[PDB]
Amino acid sequence: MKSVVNDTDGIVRVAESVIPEIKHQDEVRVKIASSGLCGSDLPRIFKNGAHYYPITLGHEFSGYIDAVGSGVDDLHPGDAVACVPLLPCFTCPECLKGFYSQCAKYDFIGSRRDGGFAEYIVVKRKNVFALPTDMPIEDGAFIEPITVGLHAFHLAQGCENKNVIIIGAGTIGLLAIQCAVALGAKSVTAIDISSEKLALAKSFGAMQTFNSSEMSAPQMQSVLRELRFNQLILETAGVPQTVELAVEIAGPHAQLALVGTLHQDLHLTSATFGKILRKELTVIGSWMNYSSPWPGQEWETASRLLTERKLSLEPLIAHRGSFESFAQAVRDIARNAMPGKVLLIP
Amino acid sequence: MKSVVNDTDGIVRVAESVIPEIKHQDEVRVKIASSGLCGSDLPRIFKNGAHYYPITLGHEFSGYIDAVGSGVDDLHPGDAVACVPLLPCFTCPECLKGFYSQCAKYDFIGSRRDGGFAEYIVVKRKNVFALPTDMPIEDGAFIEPITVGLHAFHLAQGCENKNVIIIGAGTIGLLAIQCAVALGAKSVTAIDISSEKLALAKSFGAMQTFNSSEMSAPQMQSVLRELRFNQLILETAGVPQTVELAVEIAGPHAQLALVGTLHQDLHLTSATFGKILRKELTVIGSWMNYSSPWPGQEWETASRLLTERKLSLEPLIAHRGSFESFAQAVRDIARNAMPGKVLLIP
Ligand SMILES: [Zn+2]
Ligand SMILES: [Zn+2]
Ligand SMILES: [Zn+2]
Ligand SMILES: [Zn+2]
Ligand SMILES: [Zn+2]
Repeated sequence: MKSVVNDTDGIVRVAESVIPEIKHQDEVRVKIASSGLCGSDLPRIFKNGAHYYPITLGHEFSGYIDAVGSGVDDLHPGDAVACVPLLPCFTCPECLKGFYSQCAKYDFIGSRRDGGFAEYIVVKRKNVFALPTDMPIEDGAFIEPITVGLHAFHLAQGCENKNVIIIGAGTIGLLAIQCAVALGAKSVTAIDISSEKLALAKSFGAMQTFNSSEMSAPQMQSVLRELRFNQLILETAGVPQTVELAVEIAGPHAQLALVGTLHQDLHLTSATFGKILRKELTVIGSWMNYSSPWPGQEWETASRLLTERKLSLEPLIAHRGSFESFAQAVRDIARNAMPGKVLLIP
Repeated sequence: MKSVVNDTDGIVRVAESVIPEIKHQDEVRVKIASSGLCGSDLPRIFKNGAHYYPITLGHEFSGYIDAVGSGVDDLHPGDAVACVPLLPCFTCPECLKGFYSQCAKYDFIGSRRDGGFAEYIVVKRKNVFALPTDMPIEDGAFIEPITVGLHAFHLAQGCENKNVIIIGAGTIGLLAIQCAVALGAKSVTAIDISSEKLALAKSFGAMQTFNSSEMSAPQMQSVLRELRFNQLILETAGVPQTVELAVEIAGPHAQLALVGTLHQDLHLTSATFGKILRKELTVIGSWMNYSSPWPGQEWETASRLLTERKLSLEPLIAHRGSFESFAQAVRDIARNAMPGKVLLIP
């Protein structure tokens, strides 16, 4: 079987190895139909970090069950499934309350482990989610990134009838916009520094857009005045300025979902911190994309949205193709400012 | 009649005046029986603080109705009342939704207008709260500071069955410990730099205490391992070190209630910020102490807790006395802060 696997930075192109076999009673073998390249998995791509180089990443994929272990009785060869990349222990106190993302002894396909840039992969039954037969199988690669946004909505007890504001017009943010619209948000606002990404956001249903390199927070809040109640704000950009921005624009009692991780420190003036208290904001930390019963309602919702064709994925796709046309992957538009998702389609 | 008048630069003085008359149909005149000094006034005395000078502070008092205006139906001379010092406009969109503390055109007794360090005061009907006639009237001066902690509990949807952690053992925090014990927290933990204040906290029912000048956040989080679920953390100290501390010790999905205002900027590492997300904390900004119906459930609860005598106020009282043992007692703060509450009794 062919594959796409890397090591200490700078190398790739395509490899060739033996098909994995089921080695445990609760494993399945998946024949991969679609597997996508994410920004999380990125800067191990050459930004290093020990880890064992060895082996490669890839946690956003779908395909069909090829074989199941002697202990698997709820899945058969040919069943459509998507990857559920996290593997919690399922038995610790955090796991028993459905806090899978707070499990101390986690595991992760395409990170801790390895994931799916190959024709086949063997994983635990718990790491696959059965898909509707009516779901286009290649859109299964988007379920995991869709659930990132849905899990924030879930933590905020839903986006329905709320004035949703998405900060950051990356793939996750763009999917959140489409989901918010599909899920009955009163309104959807997108904020980003790129006018092209905002144009994309508007085509996805964001009724208005703010360019944060052109508008100040006061100007934004002024325009938001009609929509200042029942806000649900998603910070997806993961930069200090946009966390600060979210607090400054926020209406009375807004919910503020933090989905983006920071890599720089956050400096809040006394004034800005004071606004958290004065507006009585609720700031909600969001981590990964799971809830109980495992893997969570987010996965059902994403699945449902994708089968009933509520989402537009083509504009989020920078590339489709088989191994040869994906061994491609890496070229040199540099390592990022990514157009969009890059798909492997065996 | 006498009063306590604050001028600029720490100047405190006792003055003579004429008894105030009712000048509007919706006003009442209160015969003041007990009136206390708040920590937020301390900046308005020794560090500029107040929005005008000279000023009579004092938003923490109780008394008896002396007279009512022609438009007051539901109060009569002789009724015990506590001061409700905020006056929202009651007509703006925020106010209509119960967001009184987000009213933009607020009045405030002992801040925007002169307060109750005085023998009599005239205020709007809306600025008094009828007290049970079998509440000790002097304890009325504690209702407003009790409602601060109760408002934070309210924003977190209750402290019942939760492991609450009070950070900061000042008067606000000490009352919050007692309320949590009275309201049925699963456990109460207190955190402060003073071993004596923590001993005081323990005597109020905090069944364990952490001295943050001796224990690090990891040491505390380790002791808290058994109580790590369903935490409700109140930050009352209003310094950046304790906001950072609250995030570092917090268990999975803890609620963090921000009560203390910062007067320093807040600089948080990416790592501390990451923990908000990774732990999926919920951070709740708390402002003032009101809710609907005006002035809110908090006031009704503070009042019940006092009439039921569930709270212990004497170890909170640093000073009683008339207008100039009071004046000089305030003067003796100057340098630092309060050992405990200072009260004026006629
Ligand atoms: Zn990811
Ligand atoms: Zn676990
Ligand atoms: Zn800084
Ligand atoms: Zn106060
Ligand atoms: Zn108002």
